[PDB]
Amino acid sequence: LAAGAVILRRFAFNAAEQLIRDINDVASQSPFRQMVTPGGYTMSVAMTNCGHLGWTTHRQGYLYSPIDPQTNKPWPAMPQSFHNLCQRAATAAGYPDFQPDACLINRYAPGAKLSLHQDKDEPDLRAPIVSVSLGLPAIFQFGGLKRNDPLKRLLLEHGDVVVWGGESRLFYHGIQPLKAGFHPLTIDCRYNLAFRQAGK
Ligand SMILES: O=C(O)CCC(=O)C(=O)O
Ligand SMILES: [Co+2]
Repeated sequence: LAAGAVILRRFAFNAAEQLIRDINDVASQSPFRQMVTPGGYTMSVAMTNCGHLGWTTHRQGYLYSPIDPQTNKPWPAMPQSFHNLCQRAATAAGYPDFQPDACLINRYAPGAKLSLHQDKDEPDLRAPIVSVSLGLPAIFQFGGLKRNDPLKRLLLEHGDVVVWGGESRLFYHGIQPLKAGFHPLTIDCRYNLAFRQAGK
């Protein structure tokens, strides 16, 4: 895909049913919620987290916290299925030592989008992003280090895993408004699992 980045198409297909069961379990403790940006806007993507650290919005900016600010309880632990799939994908992608401490779970309803951004809240740039697609298909934009650097547009379908790191660790990326559709395992949405090393 780029220097240090790869798409492992359908890599998570066999694991997907189990991953979705575990999403449901995570969400039972820390429900999906549409977070409000530091600038005051409700995101169209609904999110939750598992693992030690959860990505959250705050008045002062984006940040990681071990506490879910909605439930005021810790985030649920990382499911075994998540851990195992992430490790295998990272290894296949050339990042054998990846040990995530954070998984952001994104839910896209039809029309939901995540505009171009960098994943720039993690101090240790040696660790890649491992990004798992489940359910409805989406167009993923993958750019460069500047907002106006040319974008690649890639369809991501159920089971696809994108990994970026090294040279491409800070590349701009996003998801275009989700097209309407049906998927037998997620019904009416796309999920994304975004694994990160957010701490030291
Ligand atoms: O849904 C995706 O594939 C991308 C999500 C994303 O970029 C993020 O969680 O920062
Ligand atoms: Co991102």
